[PDB]
Amino acid sequence: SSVTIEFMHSSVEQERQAVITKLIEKFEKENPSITVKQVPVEEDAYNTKVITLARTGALPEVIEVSHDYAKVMDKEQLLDRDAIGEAIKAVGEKTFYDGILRVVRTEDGTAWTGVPISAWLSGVWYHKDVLAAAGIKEPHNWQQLLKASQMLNDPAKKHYGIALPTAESVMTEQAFSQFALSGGANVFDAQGNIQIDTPEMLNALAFYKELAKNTMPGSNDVMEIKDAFMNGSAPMAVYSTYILPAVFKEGDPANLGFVVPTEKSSAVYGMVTSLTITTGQTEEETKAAEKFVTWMEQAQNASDWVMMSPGAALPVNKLVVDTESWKNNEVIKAFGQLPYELIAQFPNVQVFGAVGDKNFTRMGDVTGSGIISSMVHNVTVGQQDLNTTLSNSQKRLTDLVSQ
Ligand SMILES: [Mg+2]
Ligand SMILES: [Mg+2]
Ligand SMILES: [Mg+2]
Repeated sequence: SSVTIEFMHSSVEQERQAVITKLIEKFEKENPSITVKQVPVEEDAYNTKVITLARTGALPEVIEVSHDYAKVMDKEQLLDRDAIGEAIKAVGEKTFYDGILRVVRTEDGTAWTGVPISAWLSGVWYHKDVLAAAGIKEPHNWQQLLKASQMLNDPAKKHYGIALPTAESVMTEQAFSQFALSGGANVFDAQGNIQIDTPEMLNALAFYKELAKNTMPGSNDVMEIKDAFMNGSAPMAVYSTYILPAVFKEGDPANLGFVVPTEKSSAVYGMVTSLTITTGQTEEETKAAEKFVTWMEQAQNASDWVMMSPGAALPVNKLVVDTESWKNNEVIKAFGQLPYELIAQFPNVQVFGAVGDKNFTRMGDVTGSGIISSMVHNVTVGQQDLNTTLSNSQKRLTDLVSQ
């Protein structure tokens, strides 16, 4: 037959639009019955475009979504869970690495919010030569990580042991999360209730405060973290995997190391990018949406999507590492075993709101308020009282979603 469907994505850069354009041409050649239209919309405009086209019923059939925004559309019942589950069933539930399907799970835990295609990770990076010269082995817990930051802290030379995020932004909530989660604390419990005033969270908030005693003074934003790790003022830094292209361009790839904040468990933060399928479409469009999403999970197709950001974007599909576009990539080859060590950390992906097989959509309102990040900002930058800040934050949190 014939049907035209739309693929909405966040690639406004002309370099990545050409990769997607080449992918659509290949898919259309192998499926002359289907036509795929590009809808490139930047990430700052993504939300306002989606809710507009949804109100008018003009939602694109396939949409690239992060796992946090996929919960927003699923909360509004804009996602076809049946078509998404059918696509994952076709690709194979075990074609994805361990720990990737769990984060994109729905609140009731019955289905998924999208078919994952990539993910970037965040953790504590370090210069191997600095730690190896000082006799500091790779930390295996909080205490060893905090000690290493204390030996490497030298405010007399404007040198700091670790670059730790402290600004009122989503990154600080991200950085604090892998310490809160490694300590066994989540914003939500198994029943979906918000509860952050707990001994496990207070312990992680106290350690983040202690680790913040070895960072740059003031409010540290994403740019200050990157510059501090790049210029040598901080041998350790909490950053996303996007530090890999920066190190490949202006640094030393063989000098980059990675440690996972560990205490009660091992916690690495990750944002999973998925190809979701929307509701309100004809049966011909839905089956064509399943076909394109499944076709995108093939070896060369998923690798072509992941390699639009070499090093930073990591393959959640197990078929990519065997593809030639990945194995001979200069950025991948430069970092040696680090991209695979990062891939091996997928089972340790822990994010706020994901409690077991359930990721609660209510975390979107928590992150959108900045309450967690402002709490860390007040405890570290403001030196405000630990317990009153935690309890007050829990009060606004309950006040937010009980209103
Ligand atoms: Mg600052
Ligand atoms: Mg390591
Ligand atoms: Mg339609």
